[PDB]
Amino acid sequence: RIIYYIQAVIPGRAWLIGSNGSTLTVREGSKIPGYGMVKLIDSLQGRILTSSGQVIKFSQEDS
Amino acid sequence: RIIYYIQAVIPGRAWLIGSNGSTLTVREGSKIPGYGMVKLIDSLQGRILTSSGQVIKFSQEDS
Amino acid sequence: RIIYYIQAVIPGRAWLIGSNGSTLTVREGSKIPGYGMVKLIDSLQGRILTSSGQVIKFSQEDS
Amino acid sequence: QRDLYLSQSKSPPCGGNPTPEMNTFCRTAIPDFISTVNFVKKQNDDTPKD
Amino acid sequence: EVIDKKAFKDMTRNLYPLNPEQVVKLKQIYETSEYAKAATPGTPPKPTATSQFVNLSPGSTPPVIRLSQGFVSSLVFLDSTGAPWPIAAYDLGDPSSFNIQWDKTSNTLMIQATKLYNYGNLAVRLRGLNTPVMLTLIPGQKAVDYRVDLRVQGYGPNA
Amino acid sequence: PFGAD
Amino acid sequence: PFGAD
Amino acid sequence: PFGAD
Amino acid sequence: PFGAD
Amino acid sequence: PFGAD
Amino acid sequence: CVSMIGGSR
Amino acid sequence: CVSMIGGSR
Amino acid sequence: CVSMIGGSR
Amino acid sequence: CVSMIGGSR
Amino acid sequence: AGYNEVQQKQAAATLSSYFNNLRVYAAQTSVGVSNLYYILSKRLPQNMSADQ
Amino acid sequence: CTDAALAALEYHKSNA
Amino acid sequence: CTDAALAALEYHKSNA
Amino acid sequence: CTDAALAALEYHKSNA
Amino acid sequence: CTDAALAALEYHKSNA
Amino acid sequence: QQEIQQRTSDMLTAATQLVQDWKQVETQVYTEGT
Amino acid sequence: QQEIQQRTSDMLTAATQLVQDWKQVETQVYTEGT
Amino acid sequence: QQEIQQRTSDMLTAATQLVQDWKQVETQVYTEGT
Amino acid sequence: RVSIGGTVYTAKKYDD
Amino acid sequence: RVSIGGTVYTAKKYDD
Amino acid sequence: RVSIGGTVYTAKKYDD
Amino acid sequence: RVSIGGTVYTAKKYDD
Repeated sequence: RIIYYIQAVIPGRAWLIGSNGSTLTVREGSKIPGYGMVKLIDSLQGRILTSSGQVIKFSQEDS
Repeated sequence: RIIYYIQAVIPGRAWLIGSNGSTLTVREGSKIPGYGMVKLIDSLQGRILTSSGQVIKFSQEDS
Repeated sequence: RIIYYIQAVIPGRAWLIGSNGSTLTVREGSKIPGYGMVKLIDSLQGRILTSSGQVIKFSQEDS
Repeated sequence: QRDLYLSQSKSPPCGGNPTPEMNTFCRTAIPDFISTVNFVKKQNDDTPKD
Repeated sequence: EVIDKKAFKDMTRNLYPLNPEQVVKLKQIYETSEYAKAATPGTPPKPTATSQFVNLSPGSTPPVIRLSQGFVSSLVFLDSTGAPWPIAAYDLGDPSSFNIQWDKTSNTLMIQATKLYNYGNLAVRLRGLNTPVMLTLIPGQKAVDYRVDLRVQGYGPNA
Repeated sequence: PFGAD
Repeated sequence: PFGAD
Repeated sequence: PFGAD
Repeated sequence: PFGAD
Repeated sequence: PFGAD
Repeated sequence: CVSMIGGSR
Repeated sequence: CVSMIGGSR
Repeated sequence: CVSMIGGSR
Repeated sequence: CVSMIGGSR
Repeated sequence: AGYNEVQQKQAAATLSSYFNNLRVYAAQTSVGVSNLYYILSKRLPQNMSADQ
Repeated sequence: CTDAALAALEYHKSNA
Repeated sequence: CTDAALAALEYHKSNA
Repeated sequence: CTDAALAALEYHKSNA
Repeated sequence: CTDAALAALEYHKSNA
Repeated sequence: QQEIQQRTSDMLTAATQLVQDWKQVETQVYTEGT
Repeated sequence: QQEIQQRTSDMLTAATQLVQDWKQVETQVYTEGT
Repeated sequence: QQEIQQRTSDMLTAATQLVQDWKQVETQVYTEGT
Repeated sequence: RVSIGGTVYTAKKYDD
Repeated sequence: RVSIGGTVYTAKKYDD
Repeated sequence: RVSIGGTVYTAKKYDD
Repeated sequence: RVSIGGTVYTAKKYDD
């Protein structure tokens, strides 16, 4: 599938960058292709829980 | 049918954009094509409860 | 027949616009065509009740 | 003296952001002083009804 | 050394005496309060751009212009052919409740109702007309005459 | 102040 | 102060 | 203030 | 002040 | 304040 | 004649 | 007619 | 809706 | 996570 | 209205002489500021051609 | 509401 | 939630 | 960490 | 030095 | 018994306020076009 | 029983400034382009 | 019983200035290009 | 409810 | 809850 | 934890 | 030792 990494995150919105170069913005509840819908957005640790158990983190080579 | 998603809401009026691009503003009691009449406008939640039971929310790609 | 809608209302005079484009102004007591004579003007709700039981409101489009 | 103030209400001390005490004295009138003074009633007040 | 941590507990108490939970609490009460103010009570007036024909025959009622407190309403003046009709001048009746602005050449007057409920009347002396056009102006109505086409009975310098 | 506002 | 916010 | 920061 | 106002 | 400095 | 804002049910 | 921000559940 | 700054384990 | 100038041996 | 004429004209004279002192003062200043502003104004640029 | 208005109106026009 | 606001609305529109 | 966040979130969504 | 630092690190990681 | 006079001072102080707002009649203004 | 009057005084100080802000309306502006 | 009132005073002075930092809005600027 | 002449006449109790 | 007539109309207890 | 409605909803005890 | 969350987490006793 397509891999997203949280480009930058604040309480509420979180802007994401994917492996296709696509950019997106997500809130507490928002649909993501493949990942499902976001359950939570922790800006403190740069982490997002989505429904599929998949965990969105800052990309390794930028964090 | 034609799905209209909310563009803006305050206590009272609510400005709505359709699937055909038509724009409208609505109050407590007004006739909307299809959904019937607005029953209540919940402003901070960005919600409209109509007579036909259909709930009008902000567009997912807009909220 | 010709349906008149409310054009604006304040305590006393009420200005009114119909399907023929004619504009009129009405007080507590006046002969208004078709509906007979106006029993009262309720300004804070935007209503005109007349003798014939017919009730004049702001049009659905302009309210 | 109250008449003197109220003849100039457009000007202080009865106008122009007056202090609330002066404002109150501008509002209130002067009661009759002789009528309030009565000794039989206050005498009854001092003595117990018993 | 217990003194150091006891003092510092008292310190995270007093220098930042609104802990982060309480800071966000105060943020939300402030937000809810100003929103509760900003909410216009009842439904607000509906923004409606209307078109009306001005008849200057005797016995006709003057056109009605609906305002809203703090909002701009643009009256444009057109003749029977729909072309712009420039304004020669105007006179504000009760300028204490309405403020009109208008560049000296155009045919458009924009109006704000400065107070909320006071209604008045407004005269506009037009370019080619001998009888001017007078309109009643009422604010606080269930709608705003958001921009109004005035189809004056006459013919202007543009045909 | 009426209820049909 | 709603819960569906 | 969590322990996975 | 009359009633036929 | 370490000892491997 | 009626002042409706002077209304009371 | 409802100013729901004065709301209580 | 969650402000984890007001968070507590 | 660890600031070891906040270090105690 | 509980007034009279003695201190009426008295205080009238006092305030009026006060403002009179103000205006004579102000005229004497206007003299000096007028010459200073003329010295300043001999040295300001002026536009000679009407067309900019 | 309105019925109070009719009652008050007729009571006014009944008493001069 | 919405039931409280709607109930308040009907009770307001029922009591003039 | 997160578990308190989910618990408080569902508690706020359940108690409106 | 290092071992005390890692012990404090794991203590902070385990206690959220 | 004195509450009526206290609200008397308040109610007059407000009523005079409304009435001299009422006596306010501004002058009308004209803008002559270019 | 002093609580009611104390808190009402705080209410006057608040509500007066609120109504004073809501009385405020400012004049619109007109920016004429070049 | 005095701790409650002293601490209410400390963070009422706090909350006032937090609100003041919230009420400020600093206007944007326009820099225009040569 | 009060008219324009000065006299006050009111309805007693009327609901809608 | 408060209406626009100035009189107060509130619901009693409703949750979702 | 606190919501945006102004009413405080918190979890009890949750460790990760 | 003190973490970033503000809660103090320390080791007890260690040496090298």
